[PDB]
Amino acid sequence: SSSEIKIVRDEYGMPHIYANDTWHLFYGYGYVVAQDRLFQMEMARRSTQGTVAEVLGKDFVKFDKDIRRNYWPDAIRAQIAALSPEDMSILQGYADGMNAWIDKVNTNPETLLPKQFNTFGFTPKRWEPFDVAMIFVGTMANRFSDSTSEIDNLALLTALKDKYGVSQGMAVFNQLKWLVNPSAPTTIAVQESNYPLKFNQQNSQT
Amino acid sequence: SNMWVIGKSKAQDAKAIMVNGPQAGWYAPAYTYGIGLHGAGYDVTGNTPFAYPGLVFGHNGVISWGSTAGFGDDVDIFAERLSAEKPGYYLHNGKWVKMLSREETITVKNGQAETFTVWRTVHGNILQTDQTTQTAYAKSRAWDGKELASLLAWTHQMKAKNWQEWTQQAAKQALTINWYYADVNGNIGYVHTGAYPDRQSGHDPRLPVPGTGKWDWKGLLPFEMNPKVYNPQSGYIANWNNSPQKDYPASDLFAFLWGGADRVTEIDRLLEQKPRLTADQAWDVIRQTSRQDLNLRLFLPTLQAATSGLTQSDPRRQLVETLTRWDGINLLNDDGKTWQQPGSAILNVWLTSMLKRTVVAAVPMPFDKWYSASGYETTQDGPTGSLNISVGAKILYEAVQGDKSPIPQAVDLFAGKPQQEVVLAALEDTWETLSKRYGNNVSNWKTPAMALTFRANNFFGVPQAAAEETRHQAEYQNRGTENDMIVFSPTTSDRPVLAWDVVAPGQSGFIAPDGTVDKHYEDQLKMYENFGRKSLWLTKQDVEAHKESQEVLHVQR
Ligand SMILES: O=C(O)Cc1ccccc1
Ligand SMILES: [Ca+2]
Repeated sequence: SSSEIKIVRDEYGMPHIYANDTWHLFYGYGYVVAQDRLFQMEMARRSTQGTVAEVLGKDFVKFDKDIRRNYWPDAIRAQIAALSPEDMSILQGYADGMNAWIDKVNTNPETLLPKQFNTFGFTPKRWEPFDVAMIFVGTMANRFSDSTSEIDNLALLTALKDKYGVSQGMAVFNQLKWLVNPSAPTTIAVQESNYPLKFNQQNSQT
Repeated sequence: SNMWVIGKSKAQDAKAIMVNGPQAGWYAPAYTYGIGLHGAGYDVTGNTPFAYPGLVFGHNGVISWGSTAGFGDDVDIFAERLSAEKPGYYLHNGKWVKMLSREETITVKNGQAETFTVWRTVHGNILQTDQTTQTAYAKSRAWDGKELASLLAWTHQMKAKNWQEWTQQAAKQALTINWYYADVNGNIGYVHTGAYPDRQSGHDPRLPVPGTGKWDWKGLLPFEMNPKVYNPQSGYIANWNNSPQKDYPASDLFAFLWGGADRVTEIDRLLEQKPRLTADQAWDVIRQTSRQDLNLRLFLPTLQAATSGLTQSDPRRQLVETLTRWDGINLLNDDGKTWQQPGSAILNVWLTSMLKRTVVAAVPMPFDKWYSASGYETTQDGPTGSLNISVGAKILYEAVQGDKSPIPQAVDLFAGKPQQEVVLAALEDTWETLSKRYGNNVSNWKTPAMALTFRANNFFGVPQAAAEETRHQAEYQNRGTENDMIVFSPTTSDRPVLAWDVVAPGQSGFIAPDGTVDKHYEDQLKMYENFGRKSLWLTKQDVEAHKESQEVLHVQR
């Protein structure tokens, strides 16, 4: 039936979901995730939205402030609102599935509540598409693709230009923090192709 | 994170082999989540970090996919002009534009709540640091506004059945990530995906730019510009966060470089060593790279040149001879505490001394610190992540290469001293330091090995488990937090594809209220330790034949 979700776990506990439409598929996914890693996901949720202090206290206030200061929630929400029905079904299905399990958990905690919730003194709550989206956003994006040290870089360059003079300073900066190095081993061989762009390495923006 | 894709021209007893090892540190419960999806156009198996809707490591029986962080420069900082008379505003294109702002309140357990404001401009969120009455920096991501698209692209890509369908998805993934492709026919591919800015002429992407408007990005580069290759002549695709392509610029991080010295060579070497590799051999590369000291190969020739004219009895001489006989492959002694060979310790002490004498000596404080690490630094719990050649080491490498290096040595890191002399002085410090600690008989030196820890706190430093749930592994291994391998058209199987992975500690992180740990809470921990792996099923028949449990839900949206 269109409303059937089969969950088969293999000999290592790995779940395989079987479903007809999108929402049902990711509902199954969220269901099993809630089953296997509920505490992990709850804390990951708090990590990515900066609500760790709410349960762990004062030592995480700075961590929380830093998280919220590194993204714009409304922008994430607007992206979700613009999603087509099919894509939304993914995040909505995943959320709903987690909620189905969470509901069973908060109904029979004496047997279903992961011990950590008891240990850390709280209980799990419902998830919305935003929450699911933010797990990915908060880890993959705001953390693994959000690297820069340009301010420190300029400090270094400045210090180098003061030490070695303007021309030699710039040149030393291009010695310690080169833009490109042609001897760098590349995943793609030179016979195949090269990157066409040439970039300024004189900080001409000043 | 590493990855090697072996194509038809180099695959033995198969047509394509993909071995991927994302490295984000080690955690309990597992960093990734094993999942299989079948329906709604999907038919996949694999595992994925934090159970993202889309599988970052998996296959669909026709093609397979993986990733490693790209470390391209997709982030620039804009120096915004503020006015004390116009709080909340900034100058952009001749007009004082109102910033975006929002109130946040940090609820604090057993503490007083804390409210503050977050500020954003057309360039991105305002940084907290380096603020003055007249300046504030906004961090600009080329992927800004494309977070969901990347999430969805990572999901839809699982439905691809060929290079074209797949790259179509890769073109929508906006984060700086290396994507890799392999298929049943032995085709292999690579795309350094992501949104990259089309910068104004004269823009040095390593330094901040004024936010007043004249330096704004023109827009984003097209997919055409993204480094990519399909079925390379080499017959393989190998990456360990090294450069994607000649002339491709790296992340602006001062501590990150793509130069002559790169750990990916450790992989290239093993793949070129054999004309063809089987699945077992390709898998073995994990074991080898995880134990390979990354500095021996870089500095040994220098160490040799400097000591070639010394007498046998010179201790500096024997240190190098010790290194010369070594393959750099660390192995634990029977005590499960020390390394069979003292090479990494020798290299560490020497390298540390060389950097202090060279690079560190040429850089003004306090920036000098950035170049002092040898890359062996660690705690009692062991590395929190992968091991790499340090930035200082990479800079030093260019210097010991002399004219062979394409990087002009604007300043001599050896300050007019013969390199040999500096290298010899460092060898002397090494022998002094080590001989005084381990004695004068090198052959019985039992130096500390690094251990590995599956931490209870996630990479954010936030608890994702009780402290007690931390797991330990005697031997540190410079390998993926998880490792998965897909082999297409294996000749010894009746399946058009085979796949394996390892999700340590286990699929489940569940512990019942009474403390009863789940049956799949730790059943992959030993497997991880011994470079083992378990099968990933895909077909209905395989899943059925390996079924442990079942459950059927009936629900209406
Ligand atoms: O953390 C890392 O660098 C490994 C990784 C890269 C890309 C996607 C998931 C994980
Ligand atoms: Ca930059």
